[PDB]
Amino acid sequence: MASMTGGQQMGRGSMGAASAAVSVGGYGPQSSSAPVASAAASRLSSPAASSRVSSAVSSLVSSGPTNQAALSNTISSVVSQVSASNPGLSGCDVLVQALLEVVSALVSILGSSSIGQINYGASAQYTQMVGQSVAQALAG
Amino acid sequence: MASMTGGQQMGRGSMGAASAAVSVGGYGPQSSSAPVASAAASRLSSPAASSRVSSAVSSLVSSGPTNQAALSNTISSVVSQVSASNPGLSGCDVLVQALLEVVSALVSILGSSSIGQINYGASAQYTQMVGQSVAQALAG
Repeated sequence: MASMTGGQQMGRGSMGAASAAVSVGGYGPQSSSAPVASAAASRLSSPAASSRVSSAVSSLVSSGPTNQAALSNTISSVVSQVSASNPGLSGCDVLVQALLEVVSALVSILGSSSIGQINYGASAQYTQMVGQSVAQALAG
Repeated sequence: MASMTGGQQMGRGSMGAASAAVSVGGYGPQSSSAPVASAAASRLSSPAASSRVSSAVSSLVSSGPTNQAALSNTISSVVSQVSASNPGLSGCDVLVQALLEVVSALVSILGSSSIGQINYGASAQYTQMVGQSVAQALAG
């Protein structure tokens, strides 16, 4: 991929373009928040997260994989319990864990489910469904 | 103090926990549990987010709705561009927007796709797929 860097002021490259290094330091330069998502993935791999993923499967499957009401139920329940395990973590960390855990549950549905014709235009509508579940769930 | 009238107990030693309290300049005034997800949903409803959702559809559909490589591509690309629009937002806000936007894309796939037999046991495996895409994508 090779990320892009600014013409001047920091943003030094890496790998190659240097036969030998004659500088001493610790942590290299940064641009995007990587370790945040990395940490979320690590605790996402925890046994607690995996169990919640399974529960997300049963909820969506029984109520309706593509139902507004069913999706709202899954987001609300998962966010609550994920907070219960992680009181030490900041409020933002709670939101991260709930959201990506919902992503994993949906992946499980796709693998078990069959893919037909993609209704590309309505993709925005389903986006509204997810945004709706967040607002209603945390609104009250 | 839930020491009594409750089978579960707490004593980790995390200086207690915050729940329903009023203070100014000390314990971080103005909490943010609900409104965090609410704000993420609001900007998720932005035209920029909807367009990215559509792009997520094409990526997963063409490469493979249930492919490890395809999922990694979607997460990496979306996270990058979502940061590009939102430089003003904190690093955590960037992660939130990318993650739930992936959730919405998956919902679009489910609505267009057909549901067969749910392989409940492998749900944990698909959870590993998502965690993997995060680690690799931001690890560089």
